[PDB]
Amino acid sequence: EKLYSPLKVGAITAANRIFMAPLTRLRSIEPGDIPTPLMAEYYRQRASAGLIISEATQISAQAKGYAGAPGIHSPEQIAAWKKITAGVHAENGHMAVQLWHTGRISHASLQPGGQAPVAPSALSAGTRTSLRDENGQAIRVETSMPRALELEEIPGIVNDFRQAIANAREAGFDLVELHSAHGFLLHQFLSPSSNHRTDQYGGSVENRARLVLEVVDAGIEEWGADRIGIRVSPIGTFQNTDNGPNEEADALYLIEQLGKRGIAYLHMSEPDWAGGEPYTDAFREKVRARFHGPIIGAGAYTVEKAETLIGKGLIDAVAFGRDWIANPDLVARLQRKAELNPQRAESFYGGGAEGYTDYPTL
Ligand SMILES: Cc1cc2nc3c(=O)[nH]c(=O)nc-3n(C[C@H](O)[C@H](O)[C@H](O)COP(=O)(O)O)c2cc1C
Repeated sequence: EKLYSPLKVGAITAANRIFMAPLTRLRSIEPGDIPTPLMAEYYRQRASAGLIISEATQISAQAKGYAGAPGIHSPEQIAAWKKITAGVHAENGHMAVQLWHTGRISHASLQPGGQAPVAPSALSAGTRTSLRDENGQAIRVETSMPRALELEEIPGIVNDFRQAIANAREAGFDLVELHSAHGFLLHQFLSPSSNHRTDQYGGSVENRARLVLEVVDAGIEEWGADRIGIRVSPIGTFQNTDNGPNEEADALYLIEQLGKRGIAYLHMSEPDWAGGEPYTDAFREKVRARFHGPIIGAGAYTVEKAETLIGKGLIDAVAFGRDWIANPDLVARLQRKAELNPQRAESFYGGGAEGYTDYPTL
């Protein structure tokens, strides 16, 4: 029954330990990347989660890499998100917004002026992103060759994250999750494989972690450390982007830096679901010694794996992804040991209510 006990996460208190991982569903209105009342119903159905982490959300127009993914930089996006957050809070839910810059995982057709996406270095992501075809449905297309960010542009990236954090507060979100994982811009700077810069944002691990820590510091000054969460995937390979040959020592450095700032939480995307060997207990203990706030584990999790790790004090909560897609009352189903609805993966991305808001409760 430890999974169902409250947990203080920053400035709020989650009602339980069963969190909803960020889940890109690509159902926003285009043009504008505007959240919809359908998305509002989708998140309202899952308000029983201790903490809802929204789908990844653009901090700016340049940050767009997925067609149909929402933003939170324009006034109409802010107004739409405010309706979504108010609905979750009315059902005693709590919600954070995941802010991302896709970086090199993007397509030129989605960028301002149709130009090349930006990245720490001009290196192809070697993977695909999702566009929308003539019918409006999601299609996979290889990512465009990115442009190396000039040193002069980096303060603009930090200001885009800061403004999005201020926008998140105006839209009524409880917390912010910086998306520093899964091969996107913040992770691209962290990884030695994707960061070949020779200025103070490349090379050493403190240089590779400089940008993300400047964003954390800007978020602390903008709103407060108890409002800033961060998601990392520092061990393994995600979307053809590995963490370099010194991944364990580089992960512990970044985590220690985040731990000193006393941020809201650390959300770790583990290599299990991505096809990799899981964390050892020795590594989790090294993480716990360097990060004191709540730790959220995600990726190929089960209730038994969550209860064991929480019992050992290695993590404080678990974030489920696909199980929340198909089960709007996942907390009640897990508590009552009930079976879960089958997942309809063909309707994960794009489309409308089908495979989105039409999953039944118990
Ligand atoms: C449809 C789908 C969309 C996802 N979108 C995001 C996202 O926007 N941001 C992110 O950090 N992870 C994203 N992920 C990864 C999940 O958040 C999480 O790492 C993973 O799904 C958890 O493993 P689980 O599904 O077995 O519980 C997504 C996963 C799926 C299946």
